[PDB]
Amino acid sequence: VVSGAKGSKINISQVIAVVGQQNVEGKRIPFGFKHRTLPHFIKDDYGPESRGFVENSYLAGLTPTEFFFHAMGGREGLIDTAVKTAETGYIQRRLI
Amino acid sequence: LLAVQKLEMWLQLTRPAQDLLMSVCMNCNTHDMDVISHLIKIRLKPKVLLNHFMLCIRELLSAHKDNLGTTIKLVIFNELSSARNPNNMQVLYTALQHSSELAPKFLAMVFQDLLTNKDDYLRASRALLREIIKQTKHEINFQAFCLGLMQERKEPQYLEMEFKERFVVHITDVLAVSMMLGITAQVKEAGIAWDKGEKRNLEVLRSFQNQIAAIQRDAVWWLHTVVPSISKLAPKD
Amino acid sequence: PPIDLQPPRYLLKFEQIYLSKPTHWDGAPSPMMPNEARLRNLTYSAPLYVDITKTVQLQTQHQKTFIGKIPIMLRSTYCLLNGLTDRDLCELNECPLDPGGYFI
Amino acid sequence: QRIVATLPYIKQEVPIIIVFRALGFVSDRDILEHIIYDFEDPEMMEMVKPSLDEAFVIQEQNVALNFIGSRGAKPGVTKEKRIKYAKEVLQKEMLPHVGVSDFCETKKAYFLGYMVHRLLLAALGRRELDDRDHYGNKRLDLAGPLLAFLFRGMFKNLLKEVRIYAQKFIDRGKDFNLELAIKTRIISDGLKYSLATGNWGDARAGVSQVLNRLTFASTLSHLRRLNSPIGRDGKLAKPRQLHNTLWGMVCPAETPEGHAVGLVKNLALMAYISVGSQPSPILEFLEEWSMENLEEISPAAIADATKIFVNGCWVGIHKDPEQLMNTLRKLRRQMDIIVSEVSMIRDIREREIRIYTDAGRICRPLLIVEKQKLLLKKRHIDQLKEREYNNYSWQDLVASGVVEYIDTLEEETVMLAMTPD
Amino acid sequence: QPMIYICGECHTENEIKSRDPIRCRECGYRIMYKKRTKRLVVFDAR
Amino acid sequence: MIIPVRCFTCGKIVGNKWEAYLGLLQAEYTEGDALDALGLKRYCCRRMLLAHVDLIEKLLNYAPLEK
RNA sequence: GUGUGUCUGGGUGGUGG
Ligand SMILES: [Mg+2]
Ligand SMILES: [Zn+2]
Ligand SMILES: [Zn+2]
Repeated sequence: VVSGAKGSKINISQVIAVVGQQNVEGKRIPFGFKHRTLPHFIKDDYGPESRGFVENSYLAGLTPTEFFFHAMGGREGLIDTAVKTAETGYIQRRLI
Repeated sequence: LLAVQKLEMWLQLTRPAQDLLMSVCMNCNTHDMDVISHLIKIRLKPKVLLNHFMLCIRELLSAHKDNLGTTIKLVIFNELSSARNPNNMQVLYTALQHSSELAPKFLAMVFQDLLTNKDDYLRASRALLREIIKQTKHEINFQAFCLGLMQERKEPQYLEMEFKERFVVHITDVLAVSMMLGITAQVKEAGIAWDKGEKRNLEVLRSFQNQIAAIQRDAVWWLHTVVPSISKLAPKD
Repeated sequence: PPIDLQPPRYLLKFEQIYLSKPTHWDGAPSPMMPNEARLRNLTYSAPLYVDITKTVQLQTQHQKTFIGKIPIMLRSTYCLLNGLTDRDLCELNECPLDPGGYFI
Repeated sequence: QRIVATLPYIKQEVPIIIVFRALGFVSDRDILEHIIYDFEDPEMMEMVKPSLDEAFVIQEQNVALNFIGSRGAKPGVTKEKRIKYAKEVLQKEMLPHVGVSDFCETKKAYFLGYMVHRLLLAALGRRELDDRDHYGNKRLDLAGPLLAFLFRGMFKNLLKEVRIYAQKFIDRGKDFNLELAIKTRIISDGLKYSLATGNWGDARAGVSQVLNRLTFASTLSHLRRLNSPIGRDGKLAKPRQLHNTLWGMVCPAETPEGHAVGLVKNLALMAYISVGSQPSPILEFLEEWSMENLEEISPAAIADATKIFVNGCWVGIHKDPEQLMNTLRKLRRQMDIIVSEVSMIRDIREREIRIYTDAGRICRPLLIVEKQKLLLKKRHIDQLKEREYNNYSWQDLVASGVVEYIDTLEEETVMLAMTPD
Repeated sequence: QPMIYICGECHTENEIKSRDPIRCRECGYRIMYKKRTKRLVVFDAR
Repeated sequence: MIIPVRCFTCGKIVGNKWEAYLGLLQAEYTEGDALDALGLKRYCCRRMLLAHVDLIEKLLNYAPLEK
């Protein structure tokens, strides 16, 4: 990291200390079910574990709820890349 | 079937359930196996049905002979129809434990008739006998059951066909070997103790030896009676 | 719906379906195995039979008439690999670990 | 804020109350009774006012039918055929899941009032807006329904062909060979063509794919794959999102990374799509268990009672739904006339019970917890250890009432434990 | 000239001539396999 | 599908050790103890003889294409 | 005492960066 070759201090923190908060569309995990993120949670649970805060690190191991929430965040990143490519391609073609 | 359903529904009073069980016992005494399969062999899940089965088992102990007949019919239906239920198994345990060599004898006669008639019944019968020996551990004497099965209930009738006669001969040979499966949980524990040490529990060892000797005498009698029973008997076998 | 055409007039009705095991024809019919269909580029299909009434009364029963062939998903109840042991499946040059669930 | 309905096979939109009067409700009180169930509530009764002002022109059934029959695709010039077309539309086209034959207009009116009531509940915010990405609001068309959909049109073509053949031969007054009358090749050719190309009907393409035999994992993934037919080129990124409902049903990781992200999906390990089942045992059992049908009840009795839906068709109501749900769960755990895959959901905040038996529903097994204890005990494991010996299978475990299949809609109302500790 | 095929089932050798129906001589199978060539097969044991 | 003749990493011969390993396992020896008894001390060879799948047996179930 | 023709045109699906 300090050499700047690859990685970031955020990667160090996620690996060692805390993965952090998983976000979907800039906000916390939505209530996909009726007033809860997953069926394992009480209705109207706004706590960290219920809304996507991954307490554990990549070393300790994500709990399965945190695994699912992290999967949702990763899916958001992939979709953003997939649509961004075509949109920027057309913009670049018009620009040139 | 009303007895099991009503007893389970009333389960979570005691007198109405006992009265219904007594009425069922009187009907069973009045008294083929389709009704027994529809009532005794119903596979109801809930613990209220378990309480119903316990009440019916107490009634079956009170009505040992008719309960033995109903359990034999239920075992016949279970073997032939290729299905089983926990409640039917519990009723079979109660009937076997209540009356020694009465429910297993008729049940084994029905099983031998079915085995002579249709295949795919020896493995289920062996598993049922092993489960009964492990769980109930009371009056589970398959030796007397096989001995009664050899000639009493439609034994010439079930071996009319060549394939049926071959199935009957194979079933008789299996029952001659099923004496090991007919030992109860006390005999298995005594075998475990003998494995630990052949001299430990000398009185229990002698009791197990006497019971096994009776079973071996029954098996020898079955083997002796099987040869005149089957004309197509193989000499080497 | 029963189709009806007319003077005289007769009614056509289909009642029962009969789907045999997969076969292949040419000479006599023979059952076709999925390996044979894969190698010989055959459609692993089964014939579909129906019985029809043509009442003009003058009721004529066309028992078990061919109407078409339907493809068969492998390892299903109507495929030829149903309920076979591993030894039998290997003897037919089929993989016992294969899950089926596909058409040929 | 007038309410409007888009009736099928009608070019121009229509007011809802005109459809209600056309169904045979000249009066106004019965219509609003079928829509509004709590007459002491004035708010929903307030917003339904601007609709009612459109009733000035139309009170009689005949003129309502004239309105809803004059705007069809084929123009109607005279009275009687317009009335016939409106009757045919209102009998066969709109809302066939409630009733297609006659003597069902009142049930159709009840369902139409219910859906207008649902719209009004959503408008006031009393009811949450439906989410399009919810997996409970989705059905997976497996091989069964797809081949059935092909076979329906294919058999229709076969009947048309034999009709044309018979009509041609009848003009000469001659009998025929029926085997020669059935050109058997069209069914086989259509099934083979659709299976080979993947083009479904005629519109829909890519349904059938060549099995990917690169490796065993590829074959298993291909067989367990499922595709969302939403537009691949679309800019709306909502259906590609990993929705929360996909938990346990759909793998969160397995997805193509190209342009098909979030649209092509793979089943989870325990996921099992429902195969479908008839709802006749449901309906016959319910009437045996104090389910007061719509045809026999007063319309005011549903103000407090809970609606009961079977496969999306509202049939009757119940006064006390708690014990009904308990006994239905008992029947499902006891393997009676109702099968395991039947979904049993009960909305409690809005008094509704919805029973589903149709195919395409996704569900997974789960253990059952009662009194903070696992119904599964050591005895089941001991029996399962001897599974190859005494043929104690997973089916016995299902029949024992220890496990059950929970649909995505049912998963909404369950309280799920991650683990027994 | 005497082309030899191998039945898929019988594993029998059949003298099938050119433009002939592909039929086994015993079971009448439709699928036949060719015998390994005779020219030379040499691999350096790597 | 068949046991490799040589260990990929170091080159110790493990083509002769598959059947002895199976016999030791049939003798109710722990596979760690079985590997120890076969002299495979380096964990490369232990991986070699431990992770192998005997798929040649499954292939032998099929008929030969010519007899 | 030699030597060029290399099935095009669409559609569908999967994949790699
Ligand atoms: Mg790139
Ligand atoms: Zn041959
Ligand atoms: Zn090595």
